[PDB]
Amino acid sequence: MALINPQFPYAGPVPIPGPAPTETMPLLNYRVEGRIAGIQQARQFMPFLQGPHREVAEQTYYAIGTGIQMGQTFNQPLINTQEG
Amino acid sequence: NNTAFAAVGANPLEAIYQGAGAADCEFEEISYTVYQSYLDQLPVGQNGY
Repeated sequence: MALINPQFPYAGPVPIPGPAPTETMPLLNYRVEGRIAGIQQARQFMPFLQGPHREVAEQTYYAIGTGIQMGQTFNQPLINTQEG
Repeated sequence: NNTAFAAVGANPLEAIYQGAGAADCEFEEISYTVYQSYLDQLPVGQNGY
């Protein structure tokens, strides 16, 4: 967006020496076929386990029984003959 | 030193000093300073300047 100087104008570009025209043109680089080499193993001996863990520990229980329940020799009360 | 010091009898047209001792005169320094006076902030129409 330059302003044209009317007192000192200039013309378009003139030819100048050039950079040997084939040396600015590249070759198209020619890929050969390739292979991810080797026979891959199916599994890996991992350093960490792959499953979930638990944040807190919960107390577990198992039921037990008591035993054969016996009789008893109670201390027996007195007879309510109007004193009680 | 060959222009500015004319002897007694020499042409003083382009000299600066003239006298009987003008043979042994010498410049020491000359300084110049150039200032350009121009106009900026030029008006611009729809067809340029």
